[PDB]
Amino acid sequence: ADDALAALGAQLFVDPALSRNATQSCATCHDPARAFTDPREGKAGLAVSVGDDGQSHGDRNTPTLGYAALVPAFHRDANGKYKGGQFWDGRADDLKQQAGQPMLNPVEMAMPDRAAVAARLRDDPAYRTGFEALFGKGVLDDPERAFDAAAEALAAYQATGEFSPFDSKYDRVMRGEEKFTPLEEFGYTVFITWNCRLCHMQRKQGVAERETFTNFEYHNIGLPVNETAREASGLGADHVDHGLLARPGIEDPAQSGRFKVPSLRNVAVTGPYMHNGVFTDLRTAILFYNKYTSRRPEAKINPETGAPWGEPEVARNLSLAELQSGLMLDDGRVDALVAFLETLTDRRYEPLLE
Amino acid sequence: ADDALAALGAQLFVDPALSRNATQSCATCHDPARAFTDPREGKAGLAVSVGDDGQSHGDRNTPTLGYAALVPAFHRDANGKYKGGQFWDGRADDLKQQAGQPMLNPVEMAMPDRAAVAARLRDDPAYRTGFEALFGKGVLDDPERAFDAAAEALAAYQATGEFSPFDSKYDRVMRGEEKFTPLEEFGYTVFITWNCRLCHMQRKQGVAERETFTNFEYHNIGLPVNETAREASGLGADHVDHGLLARPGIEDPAQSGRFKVPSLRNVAVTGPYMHNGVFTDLRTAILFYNKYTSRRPEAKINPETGAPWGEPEVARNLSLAELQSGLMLDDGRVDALVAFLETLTDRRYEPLLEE
Amino acid sequence: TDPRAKWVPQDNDIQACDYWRHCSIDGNICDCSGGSLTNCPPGTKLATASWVASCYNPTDGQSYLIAYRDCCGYNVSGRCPCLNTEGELPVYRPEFANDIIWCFGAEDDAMTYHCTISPIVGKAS
Amino acid sequence: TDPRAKWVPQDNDIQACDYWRHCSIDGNICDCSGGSLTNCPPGTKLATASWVASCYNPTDGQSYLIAYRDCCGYNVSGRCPCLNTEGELPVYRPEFANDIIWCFGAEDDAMTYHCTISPIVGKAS
Amino acid sequence: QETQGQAAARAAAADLAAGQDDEPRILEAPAPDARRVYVNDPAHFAAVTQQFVIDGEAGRVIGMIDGGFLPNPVVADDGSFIAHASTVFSRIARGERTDYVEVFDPVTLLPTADIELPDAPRFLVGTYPWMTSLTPDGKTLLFYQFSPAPAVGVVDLEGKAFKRMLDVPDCYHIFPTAPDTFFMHCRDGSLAKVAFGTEGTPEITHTEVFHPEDEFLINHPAYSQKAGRLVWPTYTGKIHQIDLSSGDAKFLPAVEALTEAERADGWRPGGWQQVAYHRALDRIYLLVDQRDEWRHKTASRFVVVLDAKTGERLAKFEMGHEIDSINVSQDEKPLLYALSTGDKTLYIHDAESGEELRSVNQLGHGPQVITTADMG
Amino acid sequence: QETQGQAAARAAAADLAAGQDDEPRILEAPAPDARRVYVNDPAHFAAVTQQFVIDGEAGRVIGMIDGGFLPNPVVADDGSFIAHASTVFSRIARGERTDYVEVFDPVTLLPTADIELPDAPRFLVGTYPWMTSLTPDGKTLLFYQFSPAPAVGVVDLEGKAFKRMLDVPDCYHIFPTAPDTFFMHCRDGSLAKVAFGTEGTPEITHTEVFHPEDEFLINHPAYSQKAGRLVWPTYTGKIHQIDLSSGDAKFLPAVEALTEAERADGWRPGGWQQVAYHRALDRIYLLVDQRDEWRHKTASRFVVVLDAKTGERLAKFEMGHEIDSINVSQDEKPLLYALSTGDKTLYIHDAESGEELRSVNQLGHGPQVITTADMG
Ligand code: HEC
Ligand code: HEC
Ligand code: HEC
Ligand code: HEC
Ligand SMILES: [Ca+2]
Ligand SMILES: [Ca+2]
Ligand code: NA
Ligand code: NA
Ligand code: NA
Repeated sequence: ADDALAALGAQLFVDPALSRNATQSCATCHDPARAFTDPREGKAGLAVSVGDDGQSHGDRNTPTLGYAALVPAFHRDANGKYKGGQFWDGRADDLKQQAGQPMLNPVEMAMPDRAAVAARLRDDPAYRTGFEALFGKGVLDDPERAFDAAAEALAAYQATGEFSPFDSKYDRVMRGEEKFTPLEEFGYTVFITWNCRLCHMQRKQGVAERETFTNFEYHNIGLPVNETAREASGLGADHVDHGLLARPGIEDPAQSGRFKVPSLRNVAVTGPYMHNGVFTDLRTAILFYNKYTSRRPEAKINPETGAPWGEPEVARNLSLAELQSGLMLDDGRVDALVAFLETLTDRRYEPLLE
Repeated sequence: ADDALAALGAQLFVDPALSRNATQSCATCHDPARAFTDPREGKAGLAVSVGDDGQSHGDRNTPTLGYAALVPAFHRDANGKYKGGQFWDGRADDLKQQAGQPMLNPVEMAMPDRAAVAARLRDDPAYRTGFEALFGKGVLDDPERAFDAAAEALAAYQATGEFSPFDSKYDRVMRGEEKFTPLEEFGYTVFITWNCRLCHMQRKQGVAERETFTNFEYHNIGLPVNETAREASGLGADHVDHGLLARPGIEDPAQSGRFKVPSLRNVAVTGPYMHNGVFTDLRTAILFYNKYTSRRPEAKINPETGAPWGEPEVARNLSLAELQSGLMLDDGRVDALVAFLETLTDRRYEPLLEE
Repeated sequence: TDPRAKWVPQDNDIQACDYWRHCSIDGNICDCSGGSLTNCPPGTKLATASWVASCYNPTDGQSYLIAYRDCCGYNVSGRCPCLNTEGELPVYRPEFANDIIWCFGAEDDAMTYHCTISPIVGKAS
Repeated sequence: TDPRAKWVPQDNDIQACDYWRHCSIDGNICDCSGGSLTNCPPGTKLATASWVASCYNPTDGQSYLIAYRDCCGYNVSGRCPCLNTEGELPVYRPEFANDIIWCFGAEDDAMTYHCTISPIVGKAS
Repeated sequence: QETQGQAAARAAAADLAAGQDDEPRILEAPAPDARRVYVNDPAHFAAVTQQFVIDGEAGRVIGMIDGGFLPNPVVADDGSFIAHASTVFSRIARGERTDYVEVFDPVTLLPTADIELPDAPRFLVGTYPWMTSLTPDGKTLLFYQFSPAPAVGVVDLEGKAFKRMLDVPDCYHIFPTAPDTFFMHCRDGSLAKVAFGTEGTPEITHTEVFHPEDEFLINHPAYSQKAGRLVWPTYTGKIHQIDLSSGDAKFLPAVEALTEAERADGWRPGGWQQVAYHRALDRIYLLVDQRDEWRHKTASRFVVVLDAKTGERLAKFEMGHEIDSINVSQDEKPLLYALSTGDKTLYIHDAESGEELRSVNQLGHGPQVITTADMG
Repeated sequence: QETQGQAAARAAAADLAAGQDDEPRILEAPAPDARRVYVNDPAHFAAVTQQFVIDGEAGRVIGMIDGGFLPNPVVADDGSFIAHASTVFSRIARGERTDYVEVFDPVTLLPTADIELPDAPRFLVGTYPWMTSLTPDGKTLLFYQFSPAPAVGVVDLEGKAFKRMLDVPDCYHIFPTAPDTFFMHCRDGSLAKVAFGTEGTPEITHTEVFHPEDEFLINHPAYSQKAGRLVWPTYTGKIHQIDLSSGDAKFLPAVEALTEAERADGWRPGGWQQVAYHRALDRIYLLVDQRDEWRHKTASRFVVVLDAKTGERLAKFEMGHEIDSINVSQDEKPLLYALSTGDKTLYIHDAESGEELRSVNQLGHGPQVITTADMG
């Protein structure tokens, strides 16, 4: 039942038959060996992913699929803050609405239409058996029903324990099963007492039952354009990524440039960082937040380039109240934060930590 | 001795023979019928006094001799404040040093020298007996000795109860013999709570045995020139009355424009007011202080002229700390102060309060 | 100790609220913050204005006018607080009114209340 | 009452200094000046900075991280003052130090101390 | 029986057990109502002061307002705003003086106007409510100046600007009767009516004299703006009542708060705000106790309640505390507020039975002034 | 037996009876001496605060200084001047912040310098004496900044001007050793030596780590600038002594203020200013009591005295009051000062016998910090 649907999604996930030229599957870009992200080097390094055609690059970094099933459906809460959904800009309501978009996206899997997807599913006797036992006979002959069913299976697969095991060192320490090291505890303490927890914690107060280190909200943290990735994307140097404002139905100009707060689980192994993969190193990502707090000349400098960070892509709706905390992270606290964020790595990805 | 010295003084006081043309005695300008002040009208009204020549006018107002005996000899106290002496500028150390000066002053009694004064004293049989009985035989034959003795007698006369009777309504009230009206009591209370007490009470604190409503200090309250008095004096348009600085020995430029705080006793009957007799009315003297405190336009205006009070004759060393009190006297309080100051009138001058 | 009882003056301790000169004091005794009975503490500014009271001196049977002058330009001392109102009249008779901050005439326009001094200015009548 | 004795937490009165969430509070309980356990009073400004402590809850036997955040831009409330120091460390360990005015991040650069809230921000360890 | 701290502990515990989330934020004060009460703490002349906003029904502090040196609080009777006139210095209590008016939103408590008063014109005095006053329309604030001479400052709250100073005679307090008119009490025993404009000498008219020079009218009379009723006790508990509702002064018969026997036995009013007035009930409340004649500022332990029309005593309450100030809510079944400067505690009583209902302690250093809004 | 108030009454009665005059004036404080003691009142985080200048010998308040929000006091050891770094706001506790240094004359208490510190750089914290410090020549004031990062501000007192902020590592407290040199205590357990010229980056050197991570060094160590002696007790009463006199840090043998038996019986230092150091006698004084390990900020009722060189206990006093802070006079036959925050009282003891001699009460709202000049 629920097991069968997930198992069907497991098949679909690693199947290149869902791309136009059968060169890529979900797993090509969301690689289980790299916490469901993309290990492949393209024109902009690992910042953006190459699609089915071997040429086309995206404009956004491929995020982990781990723990994405814990995100609530897109909505506007009582304070008028948008929460949840999927994609960096929340343009998809949930995992089901999300699944079909990569399939039909010409810069991604590049299937021309739902009819084409159905045709490919129809070619597989194991999919005829699998789908029909769950959705009824003839399901794969209807493009709309087949496409929706495939989206359903992938969403179910993403919701299994394998995508969200909660077996990181952090989870073990919270179960009283072991202890943080001195450096790790300092990092945790810095995290909960500094500005980080205002966005990278599920709740404002109290204890979350299944913490994923994101409040699912939308924020503009003032990142600059990723030059090489933007070039590779082919979108043009006049293009502006407006984040949440890009979602159909969002018209409020205050949402321009805001992106979904990522979950920090597995963060140590899913570099490069941010919506456009501009920063290769985790420490660099942490150090970016100093630019709003530190008065030292080095804080204006991206350590990866040795040049100023760059002006924000979108110079409005910046989360200045949260970002301008009045306290700079020294190197020791940066070390501490790195060490803490490393404890959010799933058990199976601990060998990747070197 | 004590009675006799004073008695000699009494005779000298009313004797015109101590003036060049024999028209003028102490009592001409210091008239006992007007609290020892000058009732005569000159070119500047009652502001300044006319000397023995019938022409020469002084530049300063003739002050009362009542209670002048209570003033300490001129000195500088530990606080660096000059105190005491006689004259508006304290240039006389005391009553004795003062007495001789009018006798020899050509704008006043105009005797050419001491020998001339000694000659007039010599001509009177009564003085030969009076002087020699107190000072020895041949006193009047020595111009210095005689001049000194005459001053001595005159100083001793001014120290008698006649000059300082302490029988004002204020005195009777402080004895428990009678009570203040509500208006006078309010006037008293204002006097002792406002800036007045900072200068017009003997002591900084405590109670004085014989209060005369002056601390004997020197202050510049920023008064203008009395133009008709200044012109009548003939001292010139460019003349500045430097007050205490004019005393020989004083060189401190901070003393410029400072005058001795006058005793407020008998003030009601001794107009015009201030060192140059600039204000006719007692109320006007009180209102002058409001110029430093009041924000109203009327406070800039001398009510006797309808014109501004005027630029101070000496526009430095003003007692601003004491004068800038921060509180304006409303008309009710001016009325009260007038009533209080009227209680400072000696009993014998109470009839003068009507006029 | 009975706050409503008739006030009884003494002439043996200037820091106590029943000291005879303090018969219409409102605030703090200057002696308790570096001043004295009749002098302001360092750094404060002596007012020229005052409220008055006739206070009975039990040492000599005489009644004296006390002109309560404030020392100004400092936050309130907080030491030896006292409030007495012998003869104290309402604000419309301000010469006898003690809620008023009598700081007028203080140097540098000082108008904050620090403490009050209790000098004799004359005999009562 | 015995100040030097081992502090005993209770879970029955948030305005008392022995309430369990206040185990390392320094200042005043906001619930006593128009705020609440975890909210600031009107007119004040909520800080983002915090001192932290693990406070034992006697009710459920669990230890919770309380992140003490200050309400700022007002003079100190003066109601329900408290000073506890369970696990409190010297200034060179600021994350656990409570003499520090944790008003950083407050709107309008508010840095004066009014009162402190006591929200649970996680479990201990 | 369950206290607010107990109720909140219970609530917080249930939230934790149920895993209820809440966002830490700045609270809004409950909407202004009849049983809101303001307590001001002049703090025995401290350079800085505090006002406590209190829900009298719950006996809970719902907000505070910071003030400077001896500020004057006012509360709009309709509940739309609160304001004070206040004084600060550049170096705590020394240096440059700034006098200013602030208007506050009554639920956020945020300042909505900050109006500088030129030339430091405020009267610095132990706080008297009626030395700063709102016009009935709430558009104008009037403040008293004593130095260099009695004057009244006009502040346009609508336009958020200081307008002018008005020269007045030797008179005190400000009881507004209309947008352009107020009354003052004069040294000479009369009231002065001041009808003013934006420029030009105001029209100043004196009533007849209504008391002798040796009857002393207290610094804290009660004034109901909506009733136009001025309730003015003397030191002896004799009460002058002036009806200002016609726009002109009408002198009502005097009443005695204490009986002849009580007076013979040493009973006198005493404290700070010694008198309250309830408009709808037409009732007068007076702090009284047995005392020497010159202990008129000490606390009292009793309140007499009397009919304003007849002067008939309706009650004498034993307060059970050292009370300096009283006031009432202006609704039906009103609360009697009893403030102890000594205890720094507001005691909240039922005005009918005089029974103590609840209390609010820790109200600063020396709280003295109770204000309520007449919203009914 | 005759109190100062009694003696003053007699003198005043004598003046009156003798007819002696005296001008009401502003008094000068007596010349600074070894027995002058300063008591600061942080006032439990009040927006304005007070310092009390006391004659320790007479137990008399001889002056006061107003301060803003959590000011840091300093006192020049030669007695030439006192100073503080202070903080004010344009609307009591809200609005524009001004941080400033004031230098005062020590007899007139008049401010002789008012130096504005740009960009509100002061560290706002419960008062620690060594978060603001004078250089030995007294021409420079050094204040600590925690936000946005640990930094140290250089204020020129001679030129009456702020100079610059110094970038430092993750360290705390300021112990000046020369006109151009100060030491700090760092998180890593070392001391940092900071040498600053007229311009440039400071030269920062670290010592070796002198304590482990689980050994907690209190917020109020004793530092004698003239001795270059840093006396730093831990939570258990273990005392680190650092000699800084040669210009470099030399670590003296560690000493235990309490015995192992006492420690097992729960004897622990506790209070605010828990430690005092007398230079001439080379003697350490520590506030101790029986207490739980996390009651380190509570008052203590005992002082132990030990020889700094050897570590032998010389005395143990039962203080007789709840004591938060101690310090001593730096003269022969020194006074031991014991300040009680709860009683608001400075209790003055003989440091030899520990006997209470006199006390000064009514010292503000929550007095916490004692300062004395080392004049010998
Ligand atoms: C060409 C590489 C590529 C392939 C193939 C691909 N993705 Fe993605 N995925 C991305 C990129 C890039 C984004 C971010 C796009 C954006 O936010 O605009 C993304 C975003 C997502 C998200 C949202 C996660 C979050 O936290 O917002 C989910 C879920 C997801 N993909 C699942 C899938 C599934 C299921 C498939 C197979 C049908 C798939 N992806 C195929 C690269 C790929
Ligand atoms: C204003 C809310 C907010 C605060 C405060 C905040 N973050 Fe973030 N964080 C974000 C958002 C939004 C993004 C995604 C930015 C983007 O790509 O557009 C992000 C991205 C990151 C990433 C990259 C993760 C990834 O998958 O690419 C790391 C690491 C991170 N944050 C850690 C921190 C730490 C550590 C702190 C505290 C010093 C912190 N953040 C403060 C909201 C916040
Ligand atoms: C021409 C009128 C005139 C005559 C005659 C006269 N005086 Fe004067 N007297 C004055 C004036 C004018 C002053 C003020 C002068 C000054 O301050 O320089 C004065 C001042 C004084 C003072 C000082 C009082 C004070 O308060 O400072 C004394 C004493 C005095 N005269 C006594 C005498 C005696 C004694 C005689 C007789 C020898 C006398 N005077 C003759 C007009 C006169
Ligand atoms: C700063 C000291 C000072 C203060 C304060 C002061 N006075 Fe005077 N007063 C003087 C001096 C000096 C004179 C003489 C001025 C001159 O003639 O040069 C004087 C003159 C007078 C006179 C004229 C008397 C005469 O014989 O000419 C009267 C009347 C008077 N003052 C009353 C007052 C009253 C009433 C107050 C309070 C409002 C007051 N004063 C405040 C020092 C002071
Ligand atoms: Ca990434
Ligand atoms: Ca005259
Ligand atoms: Na790049
Ligand atoms: Na849109
Ligand atoms: Na003339």
